[PDB]
Amino acid sequence: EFRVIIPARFDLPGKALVDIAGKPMIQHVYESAIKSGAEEVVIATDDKRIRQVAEDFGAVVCMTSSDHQSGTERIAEAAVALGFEDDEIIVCLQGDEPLIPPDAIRKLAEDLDEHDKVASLCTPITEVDELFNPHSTKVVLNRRNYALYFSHAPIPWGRDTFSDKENLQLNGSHYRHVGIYAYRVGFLEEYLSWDACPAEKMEALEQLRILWHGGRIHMVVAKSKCPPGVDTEEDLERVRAYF
Amino acid sequence: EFRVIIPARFDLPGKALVDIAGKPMIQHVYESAIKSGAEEVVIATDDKRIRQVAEDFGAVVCMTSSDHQSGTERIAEAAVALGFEDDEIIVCLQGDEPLIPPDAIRKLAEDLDEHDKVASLCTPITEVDELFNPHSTKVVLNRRNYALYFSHAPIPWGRDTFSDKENLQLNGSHYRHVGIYAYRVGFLEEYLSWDACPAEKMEALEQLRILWHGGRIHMVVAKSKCPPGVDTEEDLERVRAYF
Ligand code: NI
Ligand code: NI
Repeated sequence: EFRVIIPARFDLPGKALVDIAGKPMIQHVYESAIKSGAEEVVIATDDKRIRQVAEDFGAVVCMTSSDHQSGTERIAEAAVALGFEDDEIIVCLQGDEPLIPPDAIRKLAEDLDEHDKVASLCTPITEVDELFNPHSTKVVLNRRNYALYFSHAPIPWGRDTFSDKENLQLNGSHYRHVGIYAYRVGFLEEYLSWDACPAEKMEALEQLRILWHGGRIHMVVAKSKCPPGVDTEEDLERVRAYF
Repeated sequence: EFRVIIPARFDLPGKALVDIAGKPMIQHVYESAIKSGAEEVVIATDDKRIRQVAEDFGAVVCMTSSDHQSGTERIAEAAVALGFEDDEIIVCLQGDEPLIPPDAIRKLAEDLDEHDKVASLCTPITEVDELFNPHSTKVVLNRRNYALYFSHAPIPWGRDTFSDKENLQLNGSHYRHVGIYAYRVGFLEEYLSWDACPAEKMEALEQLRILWHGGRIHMVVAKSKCPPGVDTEEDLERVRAYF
């Protein structure tokens, strides 16, 4: 009823295989996908070392092309190689997100199925330090929970409050974006025809491409804690300290 | 073919009437509206001192209600009091913008007329200091120049460049929002039925309400220099120094 594809990268050098409490990161990610109730979970990678490690814990791996460098290109190649029909729901779960609640993965799939193109997940920001951290991605929502914008900048900005952080309390006000999407397979062909935009390149946020091209992304707010993922060595030590 | 309404506020105390090179600010604004080729230019205010000064330089003034406190409430009351038909194009020119090129005012009206709800104007940011100044409003555009978001935050954020401002060059990358809109009168009734949203209150940007409610705002990029307007005493001294 839905399938998970996990794009996993090697060049944090050796990222997908960094040890987290005994298991490589990609294994943690894979386990979250299984527990979600996905019909099938597949790891998509262009790296043979990642293939080896994932096959050795029993994962199905789709080897993708060194040409297809973005996560979504990988997903697309894998989705073609695996034979997914245009009506099938794919969850793209980034290999840098090892701590997404499995129920949230499923909820994301349900959201996209409930409504007749792309859904993604976010979580409340309650700590001022996280809001203002340029490493975190913020997302601003409209009334119906569609994304208006995604940024590293602290948005929405408190015109009269951000200059007084000691009195600043965050109360339903701000959301952090999680690296997971739900897409129908059909959408990936249209998506891949679109070129990049300046904002996506500045922010290094590929999802801005969808907004640039007049597309919409529906957001689901995770009920449960969704710890931030792992892109830096600081992130890795934080996540290792959860166990 | 289009009409300008200028909402003008008194409580910068005494804002609309601050002296700029011999004439109150509101007079400068009014003159830009006349030069635009507007069929009619009307000042909307709930303040009798503003009425007096504007009538004494020959302006038509619509006295609005002390209850109707937002600029758009003023515009709406004035638009009703003046008898504007639902198909008529209103340009809302804020009383804090004395240096908008008259050709840009007209271009904004044309934009809205060319396309079958709300248009607004922006101008390129070429100075890093302006981008990063929380007083300035930034706007992010989609491919067809619709606004995705408006903020005081520096957006789009340069993930890998904002930590190296000495090498940062702004090249078609960033836009500053100007306090001017074009609306058909018809839209104002729908607009006024909408309630505020958290983001509009944090940012103090009323235009976020339109985005919140799933509305769109088409942006025109001014060809000519559009100096920032006047909301603070710093702004006033800068603008006085242009003359
Ligand atoms: Ni507070
Ligand atoms: Ni540079």
